[PDB]
Amino acid sequence: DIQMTQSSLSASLGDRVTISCRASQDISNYLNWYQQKPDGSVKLLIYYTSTLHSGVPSRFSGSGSGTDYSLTINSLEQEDIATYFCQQGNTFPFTFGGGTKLEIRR
Amino acid sequence: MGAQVSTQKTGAIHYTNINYYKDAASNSANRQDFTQDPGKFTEPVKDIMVKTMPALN
Amino acid sequence: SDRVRSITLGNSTITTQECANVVVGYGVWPEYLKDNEATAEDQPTQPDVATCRFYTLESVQWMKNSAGWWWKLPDALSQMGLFGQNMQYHYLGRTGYTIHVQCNASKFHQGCLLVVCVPEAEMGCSNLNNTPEFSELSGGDSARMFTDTQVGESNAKKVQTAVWNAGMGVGVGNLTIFPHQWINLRTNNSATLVMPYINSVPMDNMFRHNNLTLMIIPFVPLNYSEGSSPYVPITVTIAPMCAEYNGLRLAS
Amino acid sequence: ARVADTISSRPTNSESIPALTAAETGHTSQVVPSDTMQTRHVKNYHSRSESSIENFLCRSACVYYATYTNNSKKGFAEWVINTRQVAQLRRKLELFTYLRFDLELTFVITSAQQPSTASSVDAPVQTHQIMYVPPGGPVPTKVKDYAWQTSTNPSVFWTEGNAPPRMSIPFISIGNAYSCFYDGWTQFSRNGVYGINTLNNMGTLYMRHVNEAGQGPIKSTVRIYFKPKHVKAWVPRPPRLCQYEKQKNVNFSPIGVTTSRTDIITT
Amino acid sequence: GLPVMTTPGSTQFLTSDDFQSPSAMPQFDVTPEMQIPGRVNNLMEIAEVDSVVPVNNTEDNVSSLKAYQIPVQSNSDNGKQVFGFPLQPGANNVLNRTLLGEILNYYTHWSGSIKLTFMFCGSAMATGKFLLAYSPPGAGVPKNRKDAMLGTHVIWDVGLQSSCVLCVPWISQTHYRYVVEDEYTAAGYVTCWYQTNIVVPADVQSSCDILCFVSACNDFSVRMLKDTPFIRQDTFYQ
Amino acid sequence: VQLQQSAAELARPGASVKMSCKASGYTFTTYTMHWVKQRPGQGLEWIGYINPSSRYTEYNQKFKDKTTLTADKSSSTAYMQLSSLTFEDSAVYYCARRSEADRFVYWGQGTLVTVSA
Repeated sequence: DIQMTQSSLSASLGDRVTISCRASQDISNYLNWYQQKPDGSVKLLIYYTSTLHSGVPSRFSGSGSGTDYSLTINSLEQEDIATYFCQQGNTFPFTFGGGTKLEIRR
Repeated sequence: MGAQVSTQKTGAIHYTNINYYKDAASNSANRQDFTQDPGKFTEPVKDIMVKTMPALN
Repeated sequence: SDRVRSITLGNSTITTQECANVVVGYGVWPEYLKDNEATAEDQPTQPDVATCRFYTLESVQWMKNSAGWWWKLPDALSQMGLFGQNMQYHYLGRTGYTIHVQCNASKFHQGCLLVVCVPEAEMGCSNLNNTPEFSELSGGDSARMFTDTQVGESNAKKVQTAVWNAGMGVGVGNLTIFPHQWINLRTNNSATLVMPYINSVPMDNMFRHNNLTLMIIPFVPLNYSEGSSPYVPITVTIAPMCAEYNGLRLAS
Repeated sequence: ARVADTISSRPTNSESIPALTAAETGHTSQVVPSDTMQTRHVKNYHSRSESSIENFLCRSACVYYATYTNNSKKGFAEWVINTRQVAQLRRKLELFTYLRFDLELTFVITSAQQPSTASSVDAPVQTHQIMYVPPGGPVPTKVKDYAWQTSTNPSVFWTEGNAPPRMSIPFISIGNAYSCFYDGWTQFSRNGVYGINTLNNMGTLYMRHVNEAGQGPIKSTVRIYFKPKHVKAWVPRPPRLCQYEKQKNVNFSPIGVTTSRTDIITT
Repeated sequence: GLPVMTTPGSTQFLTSDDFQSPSAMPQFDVTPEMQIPGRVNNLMEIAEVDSVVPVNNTEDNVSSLKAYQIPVQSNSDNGKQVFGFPLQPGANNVLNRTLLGEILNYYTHWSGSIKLTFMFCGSAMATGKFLLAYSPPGAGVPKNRKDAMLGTHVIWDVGLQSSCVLCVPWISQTHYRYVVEDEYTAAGYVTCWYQTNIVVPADVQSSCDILCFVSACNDFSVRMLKDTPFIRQDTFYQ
Repeated sequence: VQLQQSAAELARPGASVKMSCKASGYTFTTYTMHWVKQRPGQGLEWIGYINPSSRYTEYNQKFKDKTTLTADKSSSTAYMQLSSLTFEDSAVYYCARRSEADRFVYWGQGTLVTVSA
């Protein structure tokens, strides 16, 4: 089992935000980033450390290497207000990260 | 000026072309090599077995 | 008659009472290497009687629920006499091959094996994110056996050995494009493969490259009525042809 | 390239038997339909010209695409050269074990406008730079790096609005032929890397912008297209049946041989 | 500067062009050629090699080897039907994932005669006779042994040669046929019928089997290359 | 193409339930299918998967005894049958399609399974 540590972030409109999660050991750049919408729908944004899925806006970007990895949004909007997870894909079995909610500043 | 003259693919008429670059690895595609050697996969046997006589004598 | 072959090389001979014709590679015969093709700066050596004799691997027992067995070819002979000695002492080399598998039974049994040899046979691990270790790919002059089921995911470095996918993810019905032969117990008794040296490079090190792989797959399950012998073995015999070496260095 | 035709026959009855064969010897029999029933002598004019190896291969195909953003630190893309990232071309090339061919290369470049914030932006024409690096050369790390001098490394500059560029690369390999499969290791202890990834060392490709971020950012997108010429193949291979999983290896999930029907006699 | 006019159709990029390009490696020295055994030079050399067809698709044998085995046993009465399937080498799932079916999925049009090799993998003391029948379309699938003998057929008897071949001829109103399923260019059905029973002595299992093969003859030709519908990919492999 | 689950259910503690995951728009026997479980105050947890081409199952070590992964080739759906239901099982369940390598592209709409008295 690979431990996936990650908690709750608040920010205003149109700012640069970042989410970071690390693993228990090195995963060698096998990471994904999912988004669970508030109504209960789930889709995939970045199917690697950096490469975006087809069909999502280009505002999202991911970086990091080794143990520490970061997910960055340059400009925050209304449709992005959801939770996000990271999930390893290196060793059996697949372990998911914790929840990380987004919310308005004031 | 070189200008080899070969025929075109047709049904049951020529064209000219000159190589402009001096290396040979920049010419056009071949597209016209029609050789068939089926025996090296269909008949991979030391002794030939004819179709009219039985195989296991 | 055409049923009888007589195969003699060096100091050992194999004769059989009935067998089919011999299938020879892709249409060529194994040869020595000509001066226009070489890239080894030094003169090679050719023992050619101390290597061109027959060898016998370990026999396995064909049962009813047999899945299939394989061997990595220029690795299982690495303790087989002076060929095993000469493989340890050089850097390069190229070999031909003659393969003769035999298995006999009465006229009262049923079954039909398939013997094929495949060049450049990669395998797939159980876990998709890794590659399996050395010891699971081959044994020293022993067979690694397939399974009729699926190897689980929890294993770290083990070869996925599902029979109908042949370890390479291909359809085993299409496997007859490689040089192959059939052993049907109704009419045939043994098979003979003659294979030339197949590589992109004219010479190779044998320790870190297996350029040939032998597979044996039972399509028809072995079946018999009660009263016959239930214990039926399968033996293989492997002999190289026109081998040579270069680059004499220490033993490893 | 005319295919052969068939000849007529008469009613025959002898113990010359072509129909009974022996498939145990591993030999595909060479019977003709003029030996199982009476047929007419027909003239034929079909060819096999569209089934040659060249016509099967000399058609272009995308292998990769990448992006980069102009107004960013280290906005530039890189890509290790390999042909096992797209399922269409990889499945086609795994029909043959050893391939030796000539290569031709093309690019196509699109652009896009980013959601900027400046008032009344209007960009001039943009140009892009593609630099090839052989395995062992220096590496760039930013947009104004000294690696972009292109002293000896072959490169190309291209402008939007004109035709797509095109170059040609001859057969570059250490051996005599590219190999689609390599069963072996790198180390002589038979450890570490195992598979085709050991030989796959051909260099890398870097793309970058030429102009600057004037007032509003621009995200571009390139696509690379391979097209082989003068192909020669050896040792045909049964086709890959199941799905592909990875790029460095050949691992796979087990799957059935085909989809099934309801009966052995159904139609 | 010569007076010339730009024709329509320039500055385009075709997927199947043929031109000359300037090299990027000036005066590159290529590694010399090598005599590698087994150089293929046309695709029809693969298409002549026979392959074992998965006939026994009964929803559980596809993840096994039993998809290739055709169960044949001794009966009490006569006239039973062994199997039957339509002959569409690019449309039917039975001939789909075989080697001839795979090459046919890369094209649209095809013609030529098809061999059908059959090997009886039974005992040496077993004996039987069979009716391998082919029917051209126009009527339905034949339902009795009497109806199938009006088609083009051969009566194979097992013997010392444990093999047999059927050669279905090329009977078509068109010069070529589609690999895609259609009413207009159907090809008919192939069936196999118990001509006699299966004679077995004592102390022998009564359950034999037969294997099947499928290959093309020398008159085979394809046309109009297309892109195959089997594999599918969403994200990049890495 | 989409993945369609069943509705929300309710069961006695200790009983059994069976849901469904209706797959459409793509060939059913080709790809695999998985099942994950998200408790409402927790993250996500993987349970197991089932290959419909071979009917092969494999669980996680937390659910090695409880769940049964079944699927039928006819209706192109899969059932996840839980056994000996307790109050730990009050969560939301998803069924998803594994990607080319390790990702999860298409996701169902999710259903709620609760136990009570």
